[PDB]
Amino acid sequence: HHHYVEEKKEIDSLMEDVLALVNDSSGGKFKDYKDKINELKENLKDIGNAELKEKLLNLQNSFQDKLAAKLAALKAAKNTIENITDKDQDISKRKIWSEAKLVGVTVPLLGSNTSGNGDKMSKNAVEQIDKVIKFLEE
Repeated sequence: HHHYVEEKKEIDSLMEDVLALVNDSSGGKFKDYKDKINELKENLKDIGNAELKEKLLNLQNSFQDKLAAKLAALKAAKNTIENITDKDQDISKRKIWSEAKLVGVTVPLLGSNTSGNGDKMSKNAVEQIDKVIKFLEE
C-alpha cells in the first residue's frame, strides 16, 4: 500500500491555513490559497489513493465556503455603507469606518466637519470593496 504521506501532509497544511481564513482576511490571501489549491489538484491528478482524493475534495470545498462567506460579507458591508443616510454625522462616519474594517478594508476616519467628509468616506470604502470583489471573482 503506497501511502502518499508527503502529499497528504501538503494538503493538510494548506487545509489548516484555509480553515483560518476569515472575512477580514485580505483578498491576496484568498487568491494565494486558491492558486496553491489549483497547483496541488493539477500535480496530484494521477493519484488514485481514495483518501488523498477525498482530502483534496475537502480542501476545495472548504476554500469555496470561505470564499462564499468573504464575498457575501463584502457585498453586505458595501450595501450597508451605501445606504447610510446622514453620512456626515459623527455616528455615520464611525459606522462607515467600522463596516469597512470588518471586511478588511481600511478607510481614514475623516472626523473634521469639512462638508462632505461622509460621502467621501463612503465613496472610498465602496471603491476599495469593489476592487476586492473584482479581484476575488477573477
